Amino acid sequence: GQKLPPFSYAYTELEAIMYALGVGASIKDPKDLKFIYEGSSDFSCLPTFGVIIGQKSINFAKVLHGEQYLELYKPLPRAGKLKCEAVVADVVVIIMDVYSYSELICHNQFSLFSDKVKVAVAIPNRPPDAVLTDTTSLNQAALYRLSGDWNPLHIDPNFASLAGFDKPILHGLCTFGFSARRVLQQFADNDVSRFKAVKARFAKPVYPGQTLQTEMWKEGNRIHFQTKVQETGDIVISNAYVDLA
Amino acid sequence: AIGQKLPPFSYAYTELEAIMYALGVGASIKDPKDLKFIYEGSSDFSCLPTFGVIIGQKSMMVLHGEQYLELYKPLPRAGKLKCEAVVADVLVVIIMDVYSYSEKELICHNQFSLFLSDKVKVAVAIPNRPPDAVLTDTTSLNQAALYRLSGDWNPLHIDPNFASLAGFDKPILHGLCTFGFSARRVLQQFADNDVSRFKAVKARFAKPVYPGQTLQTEMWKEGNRIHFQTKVQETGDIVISNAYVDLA
Repeated sequence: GQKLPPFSYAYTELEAIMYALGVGASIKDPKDLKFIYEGSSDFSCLPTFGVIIGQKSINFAKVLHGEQYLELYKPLPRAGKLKCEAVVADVVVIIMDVYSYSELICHNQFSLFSDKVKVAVAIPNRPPDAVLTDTTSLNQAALYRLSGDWNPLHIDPNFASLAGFDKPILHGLCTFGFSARRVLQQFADNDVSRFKAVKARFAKPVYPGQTLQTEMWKEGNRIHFQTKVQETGDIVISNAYVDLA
Repeated sequence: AIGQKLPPFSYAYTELEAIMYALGVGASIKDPKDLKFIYEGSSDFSCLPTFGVIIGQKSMMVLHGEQYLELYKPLPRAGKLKCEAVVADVLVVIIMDVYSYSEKELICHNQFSLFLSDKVKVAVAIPNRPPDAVLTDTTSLNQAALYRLSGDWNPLHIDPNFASLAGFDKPILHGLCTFGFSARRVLQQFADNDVSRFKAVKARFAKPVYPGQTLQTEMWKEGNRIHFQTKVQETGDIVISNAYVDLA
């Protein structure tokens, strides 16, 4: 349970918009102007941007991102500075909680590959209430990486092959951003404030250019979701959900 | 204030800002050769020549009528630069030269022709014969939304309101972005993506481009000068004229 070195994170609307673009937002949909244009009176930072805030963090190359959990105690500001504190919470597989403060704002629990775990959840046994599709760009990874995760695994061909992939793969957290972004607009009216928390488990890989399929089930204030790749039908994100208000 | 120098400023950047520019200007990993401008890990990693337009642009950040950039030395994959602006002359048109140094050494020179001399970098007419080559580029519906992250936040390129109220059907793409595209193509078509051979470019802006439209860069090789013109395959309108780029 060693309490890791504290780091800080600061960002402006820029880093925010950059995340939004790299995660799917498009001005093709007027409602998305809210996440892409700082001038919008409605301008908000996407909830999952918090994953990037606490993301500043053995053989790292031998590590696999298994699950992710984010909870927003308060809507993320359109810009700002934050103090973060990473604390290993449990343990092969290591679960590490990381809290980010401003004046507590958000909590991240990275399950890098117990009772201190934020468990994933099985999806309802019935056809989905709604399923939206998203077309990934051939450069999705090239753009999303600009938000912090520079792992060559997502852009370097040879690096990906030695790693075992036909071609570089899209960041797990990017697909995550996509689906989370869709749940936000489908069951919460793009109301950033109603986005309380999300939990997701990563499964099969996604390749830049493929098409995401986010399946959603509304069960009260919890929107269960699963993500696939309409093309292979593989499940890339499972037993996930997002709690709303 | 015909010959008045303006307050000196400085621009610093890393591979990030560079890659961000490249993406917003067209580079795509769909083409392996572009990995050179998108991946900092590439052993070949280079910063696109026209990125210099962003280095000396930080001054402005009226009509932007023409643009001229000369690279005295290949732009570094990152770095800090000191810039000095100066109203080269006034014609109403106002010509503003801005030089960027990296310590006492001069790196690039920008000449922004703002609309509203013997000291101006003249545009040049294209050869009177069919183009030697013409490559097309498909603009994204968010091209402007991404390119603006490189500094020019003018609402004209993204807010539907400001757009119209200025005389535009809908937001328009930055002139310098179309510029980046064509310049990028010339670089890969007649200089083998060899950033070092890209000496200077001159271009005149014409009709608007809307995010999503398809660019058509027409090129004529005349020795070491590649003349070019840019259109919008859809309307056939000329968006960049009498332009060129000198190669070494």
